[PDB]
Amino acid sequence: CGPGKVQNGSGNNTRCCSLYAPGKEDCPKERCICVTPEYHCGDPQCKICKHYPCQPGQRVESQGDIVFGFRCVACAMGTFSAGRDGHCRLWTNCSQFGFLTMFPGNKTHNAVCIPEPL
Amino acid sequence: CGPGKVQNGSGNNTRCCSLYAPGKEDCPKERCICVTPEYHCGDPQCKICKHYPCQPGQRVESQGDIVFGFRCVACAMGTFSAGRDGHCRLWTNCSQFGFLTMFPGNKTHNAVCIPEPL
Amino acid sequence: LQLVESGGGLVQPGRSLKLSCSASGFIFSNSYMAWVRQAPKKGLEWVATINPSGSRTYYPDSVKGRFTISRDTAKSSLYLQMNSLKSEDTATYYCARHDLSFDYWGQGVMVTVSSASTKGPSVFPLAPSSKSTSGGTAALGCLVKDYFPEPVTVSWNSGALTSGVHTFPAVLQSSGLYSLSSVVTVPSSSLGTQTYICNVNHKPSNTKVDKRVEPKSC
Amino acid sequence: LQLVESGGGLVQPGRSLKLSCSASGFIFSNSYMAWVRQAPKKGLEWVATINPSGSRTYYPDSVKGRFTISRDTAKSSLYLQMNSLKSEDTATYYCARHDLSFDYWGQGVMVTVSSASTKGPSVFPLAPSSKSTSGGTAALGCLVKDYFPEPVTVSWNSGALTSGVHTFPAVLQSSGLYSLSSVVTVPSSSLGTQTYICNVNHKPSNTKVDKRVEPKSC
Amino acid sequence: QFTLTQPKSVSGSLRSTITIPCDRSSGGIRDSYVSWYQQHLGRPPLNVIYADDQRPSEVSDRFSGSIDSSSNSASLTITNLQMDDEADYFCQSYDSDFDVYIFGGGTKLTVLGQRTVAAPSVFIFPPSDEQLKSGTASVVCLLNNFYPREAKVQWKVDNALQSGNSQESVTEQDSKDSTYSLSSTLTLSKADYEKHKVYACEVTHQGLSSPVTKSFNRGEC
Amino acid sequence: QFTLTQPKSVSGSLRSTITIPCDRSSGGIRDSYVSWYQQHLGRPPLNVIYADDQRPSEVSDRFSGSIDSSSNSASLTITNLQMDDEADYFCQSYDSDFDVYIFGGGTKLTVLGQRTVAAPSVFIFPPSDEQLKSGTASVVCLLNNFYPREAKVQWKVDNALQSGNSQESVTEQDSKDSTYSLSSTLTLSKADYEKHKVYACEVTHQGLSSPVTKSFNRGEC
Repeated sequence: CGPGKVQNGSGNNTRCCSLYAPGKEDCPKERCICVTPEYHCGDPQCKICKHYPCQPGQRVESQGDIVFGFRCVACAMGTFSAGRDGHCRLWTNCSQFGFLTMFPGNKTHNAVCIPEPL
Repeated sequence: CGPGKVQNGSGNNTRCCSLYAPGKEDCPKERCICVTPEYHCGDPQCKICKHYPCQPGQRVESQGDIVFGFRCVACAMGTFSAGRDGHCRLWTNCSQFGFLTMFPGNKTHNAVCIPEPL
Repeated sequence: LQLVESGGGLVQPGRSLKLSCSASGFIFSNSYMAWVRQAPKKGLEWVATINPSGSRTYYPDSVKGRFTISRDTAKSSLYLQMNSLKSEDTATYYCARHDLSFDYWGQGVMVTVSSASTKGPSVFPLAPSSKSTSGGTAALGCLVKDYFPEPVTVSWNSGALTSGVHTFPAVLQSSGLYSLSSVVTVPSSSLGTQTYICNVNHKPSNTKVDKRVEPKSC
Repeated sequence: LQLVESGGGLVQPGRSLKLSCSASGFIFSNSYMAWVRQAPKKGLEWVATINPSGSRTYYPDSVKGRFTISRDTAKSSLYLQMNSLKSEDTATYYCARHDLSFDYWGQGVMVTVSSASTKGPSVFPLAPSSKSTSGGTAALGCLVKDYFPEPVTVSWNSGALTSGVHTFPAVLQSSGLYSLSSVVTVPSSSLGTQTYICNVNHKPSNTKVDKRVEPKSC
Repeated sequence: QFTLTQPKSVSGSLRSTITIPCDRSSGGIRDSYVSWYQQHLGRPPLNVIYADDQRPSEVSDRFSGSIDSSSNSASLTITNLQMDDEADYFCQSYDSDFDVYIFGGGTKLTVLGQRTVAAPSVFIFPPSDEQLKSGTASVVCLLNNFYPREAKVQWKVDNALQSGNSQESVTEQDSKDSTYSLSSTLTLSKADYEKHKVYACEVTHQGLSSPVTKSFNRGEC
Repeated sequence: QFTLTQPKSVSGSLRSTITIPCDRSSGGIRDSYVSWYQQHLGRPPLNVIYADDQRPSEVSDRFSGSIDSSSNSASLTITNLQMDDEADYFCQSYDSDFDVYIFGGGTKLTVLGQRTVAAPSVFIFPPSDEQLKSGTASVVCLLNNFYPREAKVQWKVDNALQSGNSQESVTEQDSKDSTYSLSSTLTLSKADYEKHKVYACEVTHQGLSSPVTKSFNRGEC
């Protein structure tokens, strides 16, 4: 999964967890996302990964406080999703990376880039 | 600040705390990086942002486990910083974005890009 | 894991009760916990949700504003403060834990919200056919009608007659009173010579009846 | 927030003590916690740091290898296992919490590392000038010299004389023994007729002295 | 938004695949936990599946769940049906924050036995004179020792089919002959009872070659 | 690591502004952090500032901190000085993981009260014959009821200035006349005491027009 994050499960139950921010409070702990595409946490603790595919320009909202129900809501403004996985990835700001942007991007699609012509 | 991350503070104490909070309440939100240029977290929890400017080709290391002391160390290999803020931003790989690289870049300066001659 | 419900019983319309569910058995405060009810002979109806912290309460509908769920780690107890009770709230109430999905459940506690109060039954004969052909089987019985609350007990000949006896489940009538029948099948040739007495006890009303049942005459 | 230090006292050179700091008051295990010391009349010297989990410790220098800091949530107590004590470790020791920056502090516990032993003082007169001009002010007193440990009490005429009395703070001499003076300013015309007695009690050594002070003669 | 539907009952042979369908009923959220629970006698429900599959321990591998169709269609499959699998089966769902928690209406699973010739002995009892004095008349029909459970008991009073004025009670299955017995009680006022002549109980059951009628005329002996 | 130097003291009038400069000294990373702690009587330190400014609650807005110069130079500013602000002030520092935590040497802030309310009454006491029998001689000089605290008390024995063989004690300020009193004790061996003749205490203070000497000759009356 990743070096500074916690691998848990295998196959389709493959997920990665962040430190439980043990600081204090009781808000939550071990916020985990699942790695396998179109698979999402089924419980708030993400004990098991469930299957609920979306379409392009949509994310997967998950209401419920013990077992999740799933609503395939559209992508927020400033984000995109070009797959069935249903995750709102942030736009690639070409300007801060080195390039200009040829097409700005939308909910369906991320931005492509144009340069410096010298 | 950002859509999938947590704004905290105002003016010079601005904070882009990531780690969301599982959309909870008074959770122990952490992992914050001040957005104000040349301002850096003063405590590990980043309760307050402090002022410690660097020069180009340097980052701000912050040793201490309750209150930070600051060392203006040079930029790591593979990174750059062209400002006094003291943050090691990663190099812009033109190849994965669409273009070739005209000048490769160094600690002082990021890469520039020469596309595909049309 | 063990969950034990308590605090159910008979209550007037418009009154209140508090159910308790004692637990330990697992990680009480470290899990969610549910209330679910069921009218006898009918389906399961989900009733309550309590946050493991106890900070937030989630309710369905027909009881929202009237019921209440809360927790106290002291003795791992739940808190169903049921108010303004109606006849439709009559049911077996079960506790359990939403954790992942209703992990373990209790035996349930019965809540009865009824108007008609304690009443003893009348005992009527179900008489064997007088015209029964000798050499076959005859049926006879006792109808124990119009009682509240449950239960009633029925034996035949002080428990000496048990073969061929069927004592039916009680049925709640639209009057709010229970009625049940007990029958026994016997040789038709015994009808003139063997006595058949049903012994009925409705202990909630102090009503005890021995009813001799025989062929009706003219 | 309340922090209470304890476990200080008088200890021989080369010995050991354990200080405790009781807290609650805030979020003990949910914060850092410091030890700081101060010789009476001198500056603050930072002494210790324990990680909120208690996994790691941080110290300065003059006590590294000799002292120790740890925590036990049981009663929110700190653990200053001070070993191989020297005269330079004599000080008031304070607990507090590095959290953001020494949030709250205790009243401190005094540690005294001394080869000196319980010794009673000698009481010497500070005699008023015999040649004092009548109509002015004369001064007289008692010098309470060479005692250990603190404290000594001084009254004049059994507490009946209090105006013009100055009883000075004790001074630690280079011998390791304390010395203090008590003085009073009186009318020079009273020197022939009013008796002046300082009443000295050094309770740690069982030493009680009444000293009459008057003009020296020839 | 709250909805959930189940078939009233499903009957299958032993050692046969059993399918119990749970339908979203227009909820549209086909995929989420669709737990399956089993209730026997007057015992509490037992969790057979949470999370669509992953049967908790103890429950026999023969119980499996699947969420296919995605056209609203969870299902509980019992392969190799056993005699201890007789029970009402319930599906429960989510909307854990969409709004409310909800069970489906339950599905009754009945097992199989010797039922082809297991006909009821049928008896009719008139109301007693002592009951008629208190203003009410109860007419009782008894069906004794039959299998399967499915029977149709119809009351006729002077040819008119009676509906909504009778109640049935059925015994649980006998532990020796594996049969059921059923009592049906028709209740009328005395004034209603004295209007009519012919009282009849008609019994249709699989073991009877044609329906069996038991009847009496009021005021005869 | 080991640095942080503070001035010894300052005297400032009520309503004035006092700046206490905590010089980093070999600060290097002077901007790493700073805190100000306040100590009164034999009471514990009170945190006045952590984080360079952002005074914690309760402490009066009149206390403010700033880290300017960046040439190694934190400072604590007390505007509108009040009578309850008399105290030693300490600047705690950083190096939380550079090496070890460090504290400055403290700065004494005295208040200008009723200046020159009185000049010290100066008295000298020879050692007693009873003390001389035990082998030691203590010579005591008393300065009675003076303000301000700053006095210079010098011992002379046959013209020679004595240094390192005397100790002073000063009372805390009187609650009625607002003065201080001071005892200075010169300690010699009996053998040293009997060598010399003239014993003198010289007192320099602001309320005295020129230094006051009190003296005696050993063995006179």
